[PDB]
Amino acid sequence: KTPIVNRAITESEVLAAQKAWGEALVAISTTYDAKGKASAKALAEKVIDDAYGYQFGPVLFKPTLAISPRTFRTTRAGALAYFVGDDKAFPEDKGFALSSWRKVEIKNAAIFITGNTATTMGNVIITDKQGKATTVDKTWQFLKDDHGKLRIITHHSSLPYEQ
Amino acid sequence: LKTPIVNRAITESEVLAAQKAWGEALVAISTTYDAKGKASAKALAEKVIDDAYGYQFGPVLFKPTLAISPRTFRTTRAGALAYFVGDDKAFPEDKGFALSSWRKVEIKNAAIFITGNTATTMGNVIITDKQGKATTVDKTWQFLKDDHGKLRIITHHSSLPYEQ
Amino acid sequence: LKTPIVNRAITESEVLAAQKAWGEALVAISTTYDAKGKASAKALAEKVIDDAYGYQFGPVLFKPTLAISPRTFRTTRAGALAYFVGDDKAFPEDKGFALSSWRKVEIKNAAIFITGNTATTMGNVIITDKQGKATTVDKTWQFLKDDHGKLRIITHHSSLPYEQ
Amino acid sequence: KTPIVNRAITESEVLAAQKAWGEALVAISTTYDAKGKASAKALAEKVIDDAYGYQFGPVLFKPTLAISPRTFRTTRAGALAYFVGDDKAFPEDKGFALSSWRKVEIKNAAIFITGNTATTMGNVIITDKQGKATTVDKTWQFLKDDHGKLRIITHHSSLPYEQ
Repeated sequence: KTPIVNRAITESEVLAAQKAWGEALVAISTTYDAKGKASAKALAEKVIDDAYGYQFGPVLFKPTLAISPRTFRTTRAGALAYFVGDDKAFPEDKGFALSSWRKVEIKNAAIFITGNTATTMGNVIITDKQGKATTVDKTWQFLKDDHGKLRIITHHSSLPYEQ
Repeated sequence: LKTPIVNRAITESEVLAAQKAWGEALVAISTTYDAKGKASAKALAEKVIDDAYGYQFGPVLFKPTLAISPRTFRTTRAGALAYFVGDDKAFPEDKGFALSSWRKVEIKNAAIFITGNTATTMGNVIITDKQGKATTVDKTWQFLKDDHGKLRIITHHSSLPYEQ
Repeated sequence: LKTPIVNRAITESEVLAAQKAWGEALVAISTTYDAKGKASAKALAEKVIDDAYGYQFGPVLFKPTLAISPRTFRTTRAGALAYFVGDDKAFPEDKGFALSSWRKVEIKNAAIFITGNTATTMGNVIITDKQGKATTVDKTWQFLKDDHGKLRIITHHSSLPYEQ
Repeated sequence: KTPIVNRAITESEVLAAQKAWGEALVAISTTYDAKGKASAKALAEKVIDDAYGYQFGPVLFKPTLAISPRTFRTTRAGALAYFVGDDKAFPEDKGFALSSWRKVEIKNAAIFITGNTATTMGNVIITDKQGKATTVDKTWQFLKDDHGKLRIITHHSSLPYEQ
């Protein structure tokens, strides 16, 4: 067979990358419940380095609940603080992944594969141990890096507008 | 003499001009309404959405600030037009966002990412009306440089900044 | 139902179809000459170069097998047309490469590289004429997927394989 | 100022990358003349790893003088053998950089910047210590890697056709 490099992104990789984020989120919440804040922040570090692209510079991360002075988490620390708190630089961050998440559903409205990047926009539904679901409007942009792994370079999350 | 060169990549200069042009279009739609009525404003918005968005390519990932849950995502040109100027019983909740007598637009980017052929910005946009009332949104834009060298919006996530 | 999806990336399937279509065009130009004359063949090549090359975007990086040093690089549609069908005193050395009664085309890729929106192939192409004489070239192609989803040749380096 | 990642390629980087290849070629030829085959093959290794993209898989390298059975050097070894010989797997390769090169001129006919890759086509003129110039028709494709460095992923070189 002919040797082929493939920097492009398929629809399959996009949907895997998206699922992988949910696995990562639940793993943090799960770890927090069983092993406490220490192991879970350790976990979330390997997650953010794996799933995000703070390697390349700023990530365009606007988290659902971030507040005016630190709305955009362009730093690896900004993301980790959103996910697990415990960073006096983000006083208002209690740790979004610490809410005992157990299930994540991705509901895409549209996907745009623009060469070696891909963008999804849709809903994400995260449900906890007691069944309380939360719903965000979400835009993800993945970049396929030199090693063939998708990396989050844009992450805009917002609470659905209501009346 | 100069080497002939085709350049499909986007430059920072191109991105910033594109954000600027959007704001200029927004105020043009609002200003045409106040000065010429719904018809002339709706007509301008059609040319605007056709010029600055990429619906030609397929869906645009447009999630507007104040769209409601059955029609959160405006993947259709008619969804984008309806959000801006209302007047479409297919989108009954749409009063016409661009009709609020807007007069100034301010782009404060927090980060820019040029993926080569595309470019994403994320930051704040601050629009202010005839009487000086300012609205701030958190916005993510994605611009594609088309075969003709024009940047088009293929992604547009707007949201009210979270509070309390 | 299916998620609406815009796909600007090139797939291996798309690349191979594109190489195949070029060979099919080549034999169509040669076969139209033998069966209809220069005029009909030149007319076909115009549609061919317009369909399969990307001169619309600017220069195409076309270096043909047997072009000579003042006009080595055919960056112009007229250069590409002249190389294929001659008949252009602007390119006096051009007898019309596609007029040699070609009948079969074989693509043997050595490597394929999909850069996302574009794709490059490098390998051999073996074209054979009405009487069974085969010519082998070392070819590099670059295909761009245009806003309409059609792969276009923006790079085309052909060369005689080196000997002794 | 606003933080910005820039995977794109500029015209300036293309022309720098091209010059850098020539520097690399002359460095090998120069080293060979003063320090022999050992230091120069060592040099050419760091060059091919630096300038080429055999990291990502096959490079589309068709060298000027490669012969029918091994026309395409899709392997790091294939390139090194073209440049400095000394590899029983490429018997016919005497080492193209071993010819005491001193000057390299790049004469571009066209450049195509297709996002985060760029393609040049033109002439290259390489002249040796005695002034004997050699002229190739050359196509280069550069990929800007996760670290911002251009890498050769396509390299088609051919002797100009004559009568």
